[PDB]
Amino acid sequence: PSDTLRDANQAAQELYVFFKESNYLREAKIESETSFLTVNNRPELVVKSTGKF
Amino acid sequence: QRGGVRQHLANDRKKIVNLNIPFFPLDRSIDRADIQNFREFGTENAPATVDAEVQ
Amino acid sequence: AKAHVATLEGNYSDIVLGRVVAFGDTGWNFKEVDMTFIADDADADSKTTLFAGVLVGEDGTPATAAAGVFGVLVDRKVLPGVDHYIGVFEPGEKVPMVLAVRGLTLNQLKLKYADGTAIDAAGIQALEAQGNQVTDKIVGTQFIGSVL
Amino acid sequence: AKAHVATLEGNYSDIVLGRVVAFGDTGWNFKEVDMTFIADDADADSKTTLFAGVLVGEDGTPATAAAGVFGVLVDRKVLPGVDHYIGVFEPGEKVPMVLAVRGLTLNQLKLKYADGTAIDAAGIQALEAQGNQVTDKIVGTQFIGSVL
Repeated sequence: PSDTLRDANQAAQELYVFFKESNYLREAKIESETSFLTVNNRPELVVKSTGKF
Repeated sequence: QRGGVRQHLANDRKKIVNLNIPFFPLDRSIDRADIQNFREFGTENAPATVDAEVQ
Repeated sequence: AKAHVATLEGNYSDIVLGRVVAFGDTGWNFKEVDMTFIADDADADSKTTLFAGVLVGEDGTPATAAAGVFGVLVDRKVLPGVDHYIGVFEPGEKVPMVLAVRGLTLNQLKLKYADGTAIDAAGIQALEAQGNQVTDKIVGTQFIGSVL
Repeated sequence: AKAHVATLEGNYSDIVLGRVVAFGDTGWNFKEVDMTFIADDADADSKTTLFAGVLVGEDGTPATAAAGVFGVLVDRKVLPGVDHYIGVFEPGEKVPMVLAVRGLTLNQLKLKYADGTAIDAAGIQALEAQGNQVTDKIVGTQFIGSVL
């Protein structure tokens, strides 16, 4: 999840984009958050080959 | 790390340039002597004419 | 005939990346000081040596050491592309300048001493005491030619 | 605080008051030479110091006295209201320049020597011998403050 109280334990989502325009009319900000992990469950099946020239 | 400080984005580039242009003249003149007594070279007898050289 | 060329890189929101905006007041973060714009020994047409991010002490004299660091100059007259002040002020003239002091997040890539040196650890630790965040951790950019 | 102000007075025709036009050839009056646009000791991409009216010899070098006077520099690149060529030519480079040497009604007041000194009598005679008129009959102008 996005690490935010609104959905701290809901189903995760690929990309969060927040646009927050500060009320007092002097600044504005853009925030974005994403978190993921990539897993290779079977490393035994990948073979690298060095080419000699 | 979750809960810590965030990150910030950068900006882009801008550039501007100016250039000049050249000039190319060309000219020719015509004189009396070039036509006085010379034939129209492309024919038997006809005298030379100014327009035949202007073209 | 090498062409006459002009460029620009960077904005205002690159030294200042965020505030603690106060409700009751909006000038809480900033302070005004009087600094010498054109060196008091150079000529009128000399361009000012001040640049955004140069450390300034309590008085209006940019510092070259850790012991005098107070704030960071963020005045609007010295931002990129603003230069039209050649010769406006006589040498030795003083102009009111704005300094970031407290309640701000500051990029340390652009903070520098008066001579162009980078900010050392002591300077950072002296600037954090005011209540400022010295980030680092900036993405940067890569332009055409890089594969990414 | 000073304000920024720029001024413009004078044109091409104020130096070349009159010209004899040859039916069969328009470039009869003028001749090209080559001149050092930026002094070899000038700082990187300085501003030139040539100006319209400076007397030069046939070699192209500005003249110091009568003997070195051959023509008058009248190129378009040095007219009062023109500014393009800053840093365009490297120091010590040379670029073709247009002179006017035959069949002209030349102003006497505008012509200058290399150092800015006014034109002497010997230079006037040398320039006249080429077949050019030097006349100082110029009305002038009055602008404001004086009841003409």
